Amino acid sequence: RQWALEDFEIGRPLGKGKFGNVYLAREKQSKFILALKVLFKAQLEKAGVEHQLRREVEIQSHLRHPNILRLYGYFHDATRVYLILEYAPLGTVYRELQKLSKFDEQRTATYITELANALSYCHSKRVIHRDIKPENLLLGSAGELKIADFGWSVHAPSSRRAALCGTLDYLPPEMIEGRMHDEKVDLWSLGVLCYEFLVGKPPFEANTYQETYKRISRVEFTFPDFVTEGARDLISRLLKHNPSQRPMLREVLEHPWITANSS
Ligand SMILES: COc1cccc(-c2nc(Nc3cc(C)[nH]n3)cc3ccccc23)c1
Repeated sequence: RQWALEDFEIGRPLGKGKFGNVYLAREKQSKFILALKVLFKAQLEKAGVEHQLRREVEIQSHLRHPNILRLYGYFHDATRVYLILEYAPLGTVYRELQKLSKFDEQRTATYITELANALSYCHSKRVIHRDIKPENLLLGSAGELKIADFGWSVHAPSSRRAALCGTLDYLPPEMIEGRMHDEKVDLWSLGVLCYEFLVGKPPFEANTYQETYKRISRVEFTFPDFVTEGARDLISRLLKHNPSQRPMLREVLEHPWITANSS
């Protein structure tokens, strides 16, 4: 548990990142393929994120779950902080949803099954409010999703203003109104995601901050024609204004639309 740049061979960049890029790395000893996040100190320094990184890391360290991108560890140098991450060979769900436009019920219901497991285990570890939008989602080699919502792992560079609203569309009423909140915020995310997987855009898109504030606080959304009865049933239950009328994660996994559709 005391790593350095030299335990690792360095391959190509997997992609342009936010405070640095991700690279293919290979542990010299095991010959194990890995991803390496490069986080430049000068850029964390400015942005004002230095201690936020520190926070996220010391937490992500103690989280082991098939649907969470493992952090194996990290280390720094003169100029860079290095995150040693699991490698998810396939893209982000975001890239997939861009070629496809939308997923079918089987895939969507599987995605939701895995986020529920990752989420219930998160809640069991006292960890809540997980940023599960599609660009925070990687695909492993079996097509299985991995939540990558820390260290800017798979964040594309952005304007800082572009990042501010990174997650507005995924925020529950109790968070955009500034009231206090509990684990139930993840159940609302799940509902957004489910709607986004089926239709190709999250339910509350709008132009202005204010218009998006309105649509979220008073839960104004509609389903297109094709969204089937069971899916509307599920989404509808998850997108309830009152936090405590949202299902337990358990009843999400037992919902008959999920069981009809996953694996
Ligand atoms: C902006 O989207 C980004 C940013 C950085 C890397 C990728 C990316 N990542 C991975 N896998 C990864 C990445 C990590 C930290 N573990 N496993 C695979 C890809 C494949 C095609 C294009 C892009 C990929 C995307």
